[PDB]
Amino acid sequence: NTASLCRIGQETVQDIVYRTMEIFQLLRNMQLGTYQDRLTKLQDNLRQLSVLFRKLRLVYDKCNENDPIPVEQLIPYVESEERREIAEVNKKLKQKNQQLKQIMDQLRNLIWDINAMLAMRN
Amino acid sequence: MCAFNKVLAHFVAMCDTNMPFVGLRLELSNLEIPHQGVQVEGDGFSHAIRLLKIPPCKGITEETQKALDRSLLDCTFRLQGRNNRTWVAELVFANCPLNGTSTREQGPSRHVYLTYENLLSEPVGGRKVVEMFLNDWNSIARLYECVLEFARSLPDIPAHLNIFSEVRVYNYRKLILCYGTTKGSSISIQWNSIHQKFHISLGTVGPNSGCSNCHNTILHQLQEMFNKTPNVVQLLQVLFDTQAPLNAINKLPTCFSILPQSSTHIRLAFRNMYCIDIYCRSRGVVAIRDGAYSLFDNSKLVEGFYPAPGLKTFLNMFVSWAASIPTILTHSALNILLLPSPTPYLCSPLERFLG
Amino acid sequence: DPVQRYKMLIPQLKESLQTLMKVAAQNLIQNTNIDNGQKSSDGPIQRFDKCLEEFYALCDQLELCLRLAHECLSQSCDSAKHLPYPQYLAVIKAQISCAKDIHTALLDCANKVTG
Amino acid sequence: QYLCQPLLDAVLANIRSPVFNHSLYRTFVPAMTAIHGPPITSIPSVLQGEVARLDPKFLVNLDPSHCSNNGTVHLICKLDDKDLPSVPPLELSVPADYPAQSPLWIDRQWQYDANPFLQSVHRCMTSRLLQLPDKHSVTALLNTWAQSVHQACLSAA
Amino acid sequence: SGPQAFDKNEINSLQSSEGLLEKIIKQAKHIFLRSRAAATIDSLASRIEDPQIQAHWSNINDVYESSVKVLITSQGYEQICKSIQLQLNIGVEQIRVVHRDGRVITLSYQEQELQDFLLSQMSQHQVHAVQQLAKVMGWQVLSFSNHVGLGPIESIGNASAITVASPSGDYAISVRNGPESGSKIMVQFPRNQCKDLPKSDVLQDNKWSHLRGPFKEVQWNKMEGRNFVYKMELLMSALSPCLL
Amino acid sequence: STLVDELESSFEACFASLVSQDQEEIRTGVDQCIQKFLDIARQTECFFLQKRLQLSVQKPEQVIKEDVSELRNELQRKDALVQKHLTKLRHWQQVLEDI
Amino acid sequence: VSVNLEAFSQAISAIQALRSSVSRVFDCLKDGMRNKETLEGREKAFIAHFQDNLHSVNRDLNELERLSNLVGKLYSQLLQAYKWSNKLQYHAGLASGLLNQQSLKRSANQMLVLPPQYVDDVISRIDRMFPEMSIHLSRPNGTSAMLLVTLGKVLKVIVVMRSLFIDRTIVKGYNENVYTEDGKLDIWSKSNYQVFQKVTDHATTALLHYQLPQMPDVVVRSFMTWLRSYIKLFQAPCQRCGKFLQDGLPPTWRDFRTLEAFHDTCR
Amino acid sequence: KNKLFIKLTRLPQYYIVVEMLEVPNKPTQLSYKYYFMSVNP
Ligand SMILES: [Zn+2]
Repeated sequence: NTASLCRIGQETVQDIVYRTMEIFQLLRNMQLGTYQDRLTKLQDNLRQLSVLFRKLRLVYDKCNENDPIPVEQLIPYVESEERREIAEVNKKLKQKNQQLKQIMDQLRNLIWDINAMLAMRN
Repeated sequence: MCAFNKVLAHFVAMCDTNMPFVGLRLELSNLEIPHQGVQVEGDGFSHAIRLLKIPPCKGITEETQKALDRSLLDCTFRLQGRNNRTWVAELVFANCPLNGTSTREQGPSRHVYLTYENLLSEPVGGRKVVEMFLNDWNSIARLYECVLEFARSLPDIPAHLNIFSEVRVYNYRKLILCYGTTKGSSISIQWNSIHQKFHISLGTVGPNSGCSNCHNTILHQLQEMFNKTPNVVQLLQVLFDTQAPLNAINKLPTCFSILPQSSTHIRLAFRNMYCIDIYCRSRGVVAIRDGAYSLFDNSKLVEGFYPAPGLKTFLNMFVSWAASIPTILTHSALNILLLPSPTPYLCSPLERFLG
Repeated sequence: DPVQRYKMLIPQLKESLQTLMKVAAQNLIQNTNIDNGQKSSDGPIQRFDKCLEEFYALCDQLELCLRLAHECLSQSCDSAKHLPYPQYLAVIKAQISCAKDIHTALLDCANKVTG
Repeated sequence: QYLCQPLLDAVLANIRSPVFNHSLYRTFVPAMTAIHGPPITSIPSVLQGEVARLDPKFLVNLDPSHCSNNGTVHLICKLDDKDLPSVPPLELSVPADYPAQSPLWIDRQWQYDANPFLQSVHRCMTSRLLQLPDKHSVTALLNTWAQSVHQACLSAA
Repeated sequence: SGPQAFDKNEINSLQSSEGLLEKIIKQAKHIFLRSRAAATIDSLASRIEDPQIQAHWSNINDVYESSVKVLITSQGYEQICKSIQLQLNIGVEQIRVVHRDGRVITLSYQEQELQDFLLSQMSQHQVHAVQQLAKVMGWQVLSFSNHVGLGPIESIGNASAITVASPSGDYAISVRNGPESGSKIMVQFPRNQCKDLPKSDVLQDNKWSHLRGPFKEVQWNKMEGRNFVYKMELLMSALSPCLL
Repeated sequence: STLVDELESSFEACFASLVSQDQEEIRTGVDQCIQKFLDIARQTECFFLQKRLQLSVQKPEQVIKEDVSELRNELQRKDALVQKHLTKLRHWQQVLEDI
Repeated sequence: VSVNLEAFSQAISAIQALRSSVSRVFDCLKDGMRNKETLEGREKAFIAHFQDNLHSVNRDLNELERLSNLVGKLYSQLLQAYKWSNKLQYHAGLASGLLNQQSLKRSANQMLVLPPQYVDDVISRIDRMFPEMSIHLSRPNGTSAMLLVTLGKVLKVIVVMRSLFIDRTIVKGYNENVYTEDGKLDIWSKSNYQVFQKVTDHATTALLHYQLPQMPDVVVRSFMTWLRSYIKLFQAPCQRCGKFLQDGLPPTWRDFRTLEAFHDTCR
Repeated sequence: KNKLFIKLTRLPQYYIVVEMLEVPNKPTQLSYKYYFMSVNP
């Protein structure tokens, strides 16, 4: 829960910088109907960015509400049913991945055969 | 599978990562910079050249050299980047004189990372790399002198400047003061050893100012006044005086042409016929004059400016050839005399007078 | 005209520099001949200060002309960057309104972020 | 030079007069002040730098014996490393004005006898000392010492 | 050939009757070699999960040529680490490799060569990821050596190394990854923060307790993260001023 | 205080030269604004990573919950891809049968 | 033209420099000789400063004369919008460059299909610029477009795309027959010379290098921009060793982002 | 006469020279010798 809220909070900061870059590109291209279209794109980008800032302050407050262990005590120097759930889903998509590999190999072989047979007809 | 011959690959990699340091060792020894030799650094998988004493400097006091050489701790060179021809020197200083509003308010060891890449001719350890390093160290010294004077004068400062400006960035290569009441404008001082000058650069960083710095009209004379006497408190005084006049003068139309003479001696020229001098002075006072007249032979007139009749009476309202003597104001009467009011089209009072 | 005014003002500038340096040397030699014990003719000493301000007036004329010409040429460059006269006024009010729209969009949303 | 020469001739003619700056003031300050307005509104630290940057193999400390807080300084180092064997402590005599000159290794031949292995350490160390460039550091001596110990381990086995 | 004058090579190329058997055996050789290359790439994608490895076979083949594009990216950082990409040109008895940075290597038809090659490329990826990650997190890249030359000799290929520094000075992180003996990664603390550091009487000032003298080693298992670059990012964030 | 608010203030400071009423002024202002903006962005990411590290060492069941969720989304995404592919295969069998 | 703009701004700074240097001469002469410990040393300092100031005045006058030799020749709302537009454009260019150099995006994940008409429009747009490059699209095998880019009398490049994204390239020489017996493109061949096999390898690194994730127009445009620099093969010398020939090879490496010639052995 | 000159290209004037010699008893093994040449006709 909260350890995915930290992930969402990282993604918001990663999105804010990218969105400001896109805003500056829009302001780079704007040459004094497509006038109005660039206006709409600019205003919509600014709206989404304000939404991102509000969401970021929300995520900051949520994670800052929920520390007894200081950092640099956390790094290893040299000198229970959810685990079974993990093992279940791991075995499940192990089988799914092997079946996907068989499908992918047969598609590869069909593509290679088609290209070889069609290459030799000339 | 023993078809790799690991020993030869190891010897080739060892030569190609070690032999760049040998040319650097020779070029350091030709300029007689004392260094510990090429050493394995900490972990086994690196290399470094640590200097001991960078040769003093040229043209700074001995107080500054004793204050530098007791503040340096380490100046390692390391080799990095693809092609293995990008040196990075890591200077680390102790006892930094002044912090910044940027959060470098931590433990008093600042790290300065200089990076050098020689061209693809003139090999990886050459005369050019050490020459660039000595120029960068010279730059750090010739700005450390000014920063020492400023950090000495910081506890006894005229205390209106202490509200006017706080320090944003001191990297030992730049000094970025941020001034303004809202701290919205910024100067940046940096020694430039190509021209052997200082460079003052102006910028607007902060959400309350004009569309420009408003000292950019006087930037050349600011740079010259700083190069003549490199004192930061002098610079802050000049900015503190000339900010409120120049912020009004830059809102004039352009008809109005702004020739700055020497700093604090802006001179306005209406169209071509009319001229008016402006002297910023201390304590929010600006003295204006007539321009076209002489400061010497009163009868004679300046080459391109025709005298403005009746100028003295108009200035007196805000407060024969007696426009030639100056008339002081408040900066607030200068705001009223220059900011465009509708008429007692939005023109200025002053351009209505000259029109 | 501004190029030709610039060509007019250059030899006057060299003349003012020559007279300024020579008059500075004359006044300095006269003042050293009074200050040290020396005879010297009073003569047509031709004051220094007028030459100095004359040089400053010539530099003001030069910088005035060049700032005018630079503003004019930058003006023409951005004017070419951007045939009935009402069509001209229509696209001009269009451009002014569009730039106003960009500016107010930026200001309103940079204020909509905080405060 | 050109267009500036008569000023240069006047001023170079009139140097060494004690009333010179009076003459310059009287001839130049009223013009400038009319136009421009009125004027303006124990142990040397190089060794501490070396010792602070040494590898934790070495354990350099000052000699209890010998003169202290004076020109030259004297060091007794150590060596700790699981790979390397325990060896005699090594004695160094660092001159004052330490950079621009080479420190000296106080030789103790008698403790480098009484074993073949310490003899090999000593021979290899004197060899790398002869191989060293001039005006080397302290760390060059300490690293030739550690490399000498390593070669005398390898040559023996 | 007469008026438009031809050399020896064009003349012999016009008149060269190659039999059916040579053509069919070259086609079968290319089929088998291409199947072996696909098998080694998929075996590395199944076995090794630490960086990752991708492949994109081309649409168009000949009877004697195919092509892939092999990426090696870490799991959750596909925008940062895009610095190792390959293109293999599977001929009849040769696999010709063109790197992203202009290195051309011709392998042979054995499947041990391609395996050792891609293992060395995964080892170099584990360092270029940390370099381009320290680009993002503001850390300063002190030293970088693509094929390091000190230490133990690695069997497959050379080993790579960086060392980066914390943006506020104090901490440093050194990575040394090798294809057979991977990831000896170790931080560097400041002095006055080890406290098992045997002090010396030569240092009589407190200014030298700010240099980073000591070096401890991070045990890489038991570090939290499901990846390498994830673990590096958590390690880099742990050695930052605790902002809270 | 409250790095969010410094991020907001610096982001508004990036635009301050445009919204009011040549080249080197613009250049130095842009460089300083963008550098402070990216610096506070990196500090915010560092804060979120430190908090995630403390959660992953203190309360590790949450991490396992997120892994469960991601593997389940991988399963559903794989099945969606194979279903689209299977419909395309059946359409192509109906096409190739008609020659 | 812009050269008049630059010459006028140059000569503006020349006048300001001349005026300030003249005033600096007279200001340093106003103060008089300083003290400077040694008498010989104070004489030397005063003479040196005066000489340097005079030399700077002469240099500034000479530069003004050189610019003179080289010089050539409601409404306010519109000009205010023009100035603010150029300001916003330059500001956005700088900020966009600084921000896309340092992106913090790590993965595309959170928490190819194109009409061939669009490909033809894009590649014809690229073919309109670069008047020495002619690009001739054809589709012998399905939607995958194949391009012959001829380049001067120097190169013939066969580019094999896949959904408007470059896939394979083969560089052959001018005379070389790029056609098969039936007049189709020879997609699978080599070029009988050492030089053009090296340029095929460099072109494959070029298509591996210029990779934006999403937008492919910048990719093809940048690849053609890089490819255009090969017109100075056999004429450009290497920027590391000066010579033309290392092991009988011209400098085959046009470096990305700064199109300079190198022998690939000189990296 | 069985040697291999490996020129370093990032820094020329540096050669690693591999000399291959026959080990006397083992007829199917080689012995390598690595030299480090430097070079300025
Ligand atoms: Zn070359």
